[PDB]
Amino acid sequence: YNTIPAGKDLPNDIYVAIEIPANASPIKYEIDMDALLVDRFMATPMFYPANYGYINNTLADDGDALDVLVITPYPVAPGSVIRARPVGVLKMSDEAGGDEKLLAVPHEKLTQLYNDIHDIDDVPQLLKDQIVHFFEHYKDLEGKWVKVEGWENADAARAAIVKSAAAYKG
Amino acid sequence: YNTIPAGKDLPNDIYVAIEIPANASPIKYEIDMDALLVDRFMATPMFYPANYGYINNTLADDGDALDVLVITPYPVAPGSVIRARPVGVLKMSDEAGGDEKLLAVPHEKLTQLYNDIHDIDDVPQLLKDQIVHFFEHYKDLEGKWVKVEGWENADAARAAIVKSAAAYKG
Amino acid sequence: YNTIPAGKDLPNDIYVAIEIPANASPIKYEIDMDALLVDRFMATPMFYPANYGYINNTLADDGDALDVLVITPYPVAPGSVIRARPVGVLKMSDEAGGDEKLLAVPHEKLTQLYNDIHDIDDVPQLLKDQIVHFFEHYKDLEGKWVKVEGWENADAARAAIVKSAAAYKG
Amino acid sequence: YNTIPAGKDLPNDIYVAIEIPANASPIKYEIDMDALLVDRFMATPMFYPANYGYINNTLADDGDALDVLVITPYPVAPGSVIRARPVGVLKMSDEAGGDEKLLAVPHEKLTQLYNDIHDIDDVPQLLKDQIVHFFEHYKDLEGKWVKVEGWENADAARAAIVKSAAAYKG
Amino acid sequence: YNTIPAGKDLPNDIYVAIEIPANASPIKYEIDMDALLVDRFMATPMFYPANYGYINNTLADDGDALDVLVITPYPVAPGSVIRARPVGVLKMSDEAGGDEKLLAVPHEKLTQLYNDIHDIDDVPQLLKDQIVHFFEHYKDLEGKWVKVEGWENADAARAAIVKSAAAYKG
Amino acid sequence: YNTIPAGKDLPNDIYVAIEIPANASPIKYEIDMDALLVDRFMATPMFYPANYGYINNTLADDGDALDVLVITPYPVAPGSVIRARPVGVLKMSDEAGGDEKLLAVPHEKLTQLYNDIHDIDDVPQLLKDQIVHFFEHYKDLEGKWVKVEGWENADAARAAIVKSAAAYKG
Ligand code: NA
Ligand code: NA
Ligand code: NA
Ligand code: NA
Ligand code: NA
Ligand code: NA
Ligand code: NA
Ligand code: NA
Ligand code: NA
Ligand code: NA
Ligand code: NA
Ligand code: NA
Repeated sequence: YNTIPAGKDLPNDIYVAIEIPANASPIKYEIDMDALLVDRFMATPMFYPANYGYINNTLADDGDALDVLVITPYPVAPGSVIRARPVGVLKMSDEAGGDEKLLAVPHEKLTQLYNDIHDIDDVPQLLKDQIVHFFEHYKDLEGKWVKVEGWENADAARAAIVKSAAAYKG
Repeated sequence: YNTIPAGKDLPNDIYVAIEIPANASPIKYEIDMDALLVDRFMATPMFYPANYGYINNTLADDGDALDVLVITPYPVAPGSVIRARPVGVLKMSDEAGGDEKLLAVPHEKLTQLYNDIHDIDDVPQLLKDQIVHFFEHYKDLEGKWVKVEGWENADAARAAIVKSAAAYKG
Repeated sequence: YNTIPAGKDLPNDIYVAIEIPANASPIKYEIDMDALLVDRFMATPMFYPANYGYINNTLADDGDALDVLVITPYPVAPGSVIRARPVGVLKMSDEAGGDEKLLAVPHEKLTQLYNDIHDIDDVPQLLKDQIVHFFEHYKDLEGKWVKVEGWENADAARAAIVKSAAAYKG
Repeated sequence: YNTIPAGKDLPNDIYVAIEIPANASPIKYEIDMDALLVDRFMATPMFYPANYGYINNTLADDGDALDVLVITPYPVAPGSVIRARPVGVLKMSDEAGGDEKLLAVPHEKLTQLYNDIHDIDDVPQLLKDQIVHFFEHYKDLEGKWVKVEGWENADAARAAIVKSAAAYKG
Repeated sequence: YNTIPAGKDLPNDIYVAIEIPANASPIKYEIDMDALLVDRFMATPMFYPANYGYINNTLADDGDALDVLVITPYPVAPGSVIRARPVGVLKMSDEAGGDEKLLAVPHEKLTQLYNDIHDIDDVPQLLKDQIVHFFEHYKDLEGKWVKVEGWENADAARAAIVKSAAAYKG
Repeated sequence: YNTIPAGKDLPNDIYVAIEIPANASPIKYEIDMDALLVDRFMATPMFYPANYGYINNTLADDGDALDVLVITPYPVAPGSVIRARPVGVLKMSDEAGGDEKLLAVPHEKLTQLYNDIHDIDDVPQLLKDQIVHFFEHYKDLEGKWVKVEGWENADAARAAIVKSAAAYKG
């Protein structure tokens, strides 16, 4: 997992290592040890609206790799890697400070399904609202809290990827 | 579905017709027509912490049959019937007025797993907290709202079953 | 199953009794006997791109009830009923003569997901192409064959529902 | 469920109403009330090697309808009906006396997969051994016990169907 | 898999690499090659009552790493790692000599669900009885046999972890 | 994944690294990076009739490792390895030239289920016909095409493994 590239051509052509599939049981996996760890069994009765993972060889303003949600037509396996392109970013804050969750779709080479989704406005509204709801509430029953600020666009997402890839010094 | 009895011996020995399994996809089934209808695809990214259905031949102070959640070791099929016994009731309110969701376990004849669960205090705390969280939030993305008041005990649940069975005049 | 209405307000507000879920194992259920029968285990290694069923109290120009595919965000259970609205119809022929498979989305009351899908052009192209492919090929390994003609619009679908409801004399 | 025929042409062409799918979670459904009931959550950590149900309008020497296991390439839904043909019968005894579990395959009209399975010798040995093991052990953790005697052939199965259909007086 | 630590703080704070999820299909995975191998398709129609794996960098009195079952609210993926704490150990014998299967729960950091389970008496009786039944019978249809002796407590489990970690010389 | 052996004893005793399980969702995984990548979401509404992967340290006349389908009683996880033995090979062509898909069963040590399957004639006809159908059609909705030639026997499969293992120079 340490050796997966951030992307073929940052910031628009990235690899996301998926930790948690969309619509899965409430097991919060995290890739550590070179291993898929169980970080927690999520306490709230919720599921991730899209697959959740990160871009390797990035360092977010919060100390871990940059987080990314990837929309797919079928949930992918934990630990699998998906070639993707960013379409937006959700800004938030928690008990540990600021955070952002990018939103991405699979690269055109993987599927024609998202050929008309190029920026955050193109993503179905209900899915965005569900991602917001999830991040507002998923920690409600964990000493952990979350405040969600709002969406920014694909340029802002690409900016996050550039910043975080530059910050990585490993 | 019209012809399923409320129970072998109300209020402590009931039948619950299950509409929605625990931990299922967000399809909100309702038994109508003598049919399992799709009432809605739930908008919020949540799941029912326990199986959800109702007692036939009851009329809740809200116009439909009395609602009951049934804890089981494995989610049951929509449309199946489970012989159960009440252990508590969760009181709430919504856009249509007052409401209550009973909590029950399968009858002893079905499983020895719940032999030590006789009242609401005996139910695992996290499961209660998850049921509360679910009812507080499940309608967040639907013109529909919900305020949750709190738990009452097995006697209060049995009282709800008596009241609702008396109210049924069909 | 005999007693489910064709719809609240034909032709635009219908009920579809689902026989086969989208993306399911290759069991071709049919509602008979008032029962969910197994008609066949499908020989070809394919799945239905959308839920498949029929409108009760209709008689298609082919002798059985009018067939309808219903797009949903999650596959529904066999034997469940979904309130739906037509968006198009796929015309074809087989070893028994002409046939048509309507395409529908859930009624607005069930979900906001399809508020912008009002006619066949609004349906994602790949999904249409997959439905075509499925009907072209699903009988390839069964003495049964199928020739697919092409899509017609929501008005043509509504016309099929009117014709078939009129033809029903039961 | 009361109104499903025993078969198109007994004893070789039967209908089996399935209660429990092959390879399913340990929920022991039974068709009652015209309803799919949960009879028990099975205590032993086992699964049915083949779908399990019964032939309607039969009365086994044990007081309930004749029991039948149906081999299929994919587990079927509880409550569905499968047109089948008998290939053997497993004789046993329990806390309530003698019992027999027929073994059947889907009718040729449903699948070509079993065209070479006409009697008990033709059934894969491991599957037979697993069905034996299951019936020997499934009640180990329930005041209920079971002794398994052995297989008899398709003629003996057909004989069981004739006897049980004659015994039904409802 | 070779490089996963035995634990943060043996013997009470361990890592278990899971090979087989609870309630899964009968595929007996084993971690080898640095790979998840299929060791066998289990012949008996049974499932593991809890997730099954081992502690890395241990050597059991039987030649392979120390075996551990981990109770979780949802089955975890094969190949994932769970931080756990021992609560008991099941002693047995087979065709190759003595053996022991530890029982553990996830560490408090992963879930509050097991805060009241500190020793073997606190584990639900039926689950213990099912684990016993499984180990008594899972090899019934494999030239392989098993005799189960009985449970010992959390101190005995911790003793097994100490012994086995000391024995590892790799 | 780079370090998994081709086999214990080529050509009859091989290891297949599985990329795509039988009967799975249409995610076309490929093992790359030492990683399970998503190569594509398959456009056609089809599934693999048997698990699909490759033999490591082989080079097919087409530039990648030799492809193998492995029949199992339960689909295995992507990324798992199965010890297998060849029973036949399906010859074909595509947009990139000639290709072959071996067919194999698990080694006897893993299961007794295939003890009577030693060559291609012994494999169930419908399964062969489904594998043919799948390879004829799976690329129908992808600028990619496929022409299927026909089956050859277990000796021809073993010949393919010898040729491809010799060709590997890594
Ligand atoms: Na972050
Ligand atoms: Na919190
Ligand atoms: Na209510
Ligand atoms: Na609302
Ligand atoms: Na038709
Ligand atoms: Na045909
Ligand atoms: Na019987
Ligand atoms: Na017993
Ligand atoms: Na051991
Ligand atoms: Na044995
Ligand atoms: Na190839
Ligand atoms: Na093509």
